[PDB]
Amino acid sequence: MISLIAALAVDRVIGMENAMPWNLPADLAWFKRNTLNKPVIMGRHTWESIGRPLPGRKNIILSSQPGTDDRVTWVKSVDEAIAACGDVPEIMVIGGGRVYEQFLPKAQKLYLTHIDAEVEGDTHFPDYEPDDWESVFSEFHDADAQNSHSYCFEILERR
Amino acid sequence: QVQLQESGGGLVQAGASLRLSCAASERLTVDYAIGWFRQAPGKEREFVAAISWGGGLTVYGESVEGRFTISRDIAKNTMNLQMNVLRPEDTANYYCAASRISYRVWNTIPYNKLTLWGRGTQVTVSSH
Ligand SMILES: Nc1nc(=O)c2nc(CNc3ccc(C(=O)N[C@@H](CCC(=O)O)C(=O)O)cc3)cnc2[nH]1
Repeated sequence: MISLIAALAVDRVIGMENAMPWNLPADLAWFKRNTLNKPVIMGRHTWESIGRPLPGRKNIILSSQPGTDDRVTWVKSVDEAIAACGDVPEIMVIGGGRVYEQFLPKAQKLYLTHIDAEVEGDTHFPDYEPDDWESVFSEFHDADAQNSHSYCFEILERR
Repeated sequence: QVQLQESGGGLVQAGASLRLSCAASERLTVDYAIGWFRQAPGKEREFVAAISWGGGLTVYGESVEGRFTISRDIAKNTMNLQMNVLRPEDTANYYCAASRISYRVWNTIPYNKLTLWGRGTQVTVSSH
């Protein structure tokens, strides 16, 4: 099964860590918890942002251009990316925008963090059609000393 | 490529302050971070401070936390490092860098993974 995991500001705005105004160590912990020991598929800008492989996960980078780092697996198409994951219970797609758009129709699960922040940006999480999904988990947290904004973890499953 | 141009280095006494600046020749995009590393004679280069260009969020090396403050101005396309309560062991060549690597990772990333670098500015702090 294929899942997407993303952090969304108001109006579904998303972006690279350097672009976004929030600091949410609790969300990073949520991301790690839900991706550890699973393959992760990301686009090239997301790879450039993390700077090194995510530990404890098979790192697969989807790009039309040749790889430039032999520490990770490079693929040129959605089908190649899925094949590179082999036989696993769950594949985690970790963005960014174009990658989310390419995998959404194949996905059966979404892990979303809804952040209470208004952010200017051109990149958005794809319009998922809410009535096609069932909300199976929701957990709200206020901002605190460590976390800059309030946020809500949600898991949705495709009907 | 975009050039990183450093200024502000000099010689001051222990306990003084000094302000370094790094101006990028072309406007940075929101996905970049910009920051400082330093290298003292005979020592390995080490991380000092970084700020995300879009978010304006900061991180510091353990040896300068509390004493140094990094900031950036979007309009002037410049970043500044205000260095206070300087110590002799802060003496080094200071280098500005920029990269798409998340600012949060700069305290542990190998410095050569950053592809944009200034040429270095000397900071000397003397107890004499
Ligand atoms: N809920 C959610 N939050 C995110 O921040 C997120 N980020 C991406 C893409 N960018 C990133 C950036 C950094 C790390 C990261 O550093 N993860 C660490 C945890 C924190 C740390 O140790 O530095 C990890 O091991 O997972 C992961 C994804 C994709 N989906 C997301 N989904």
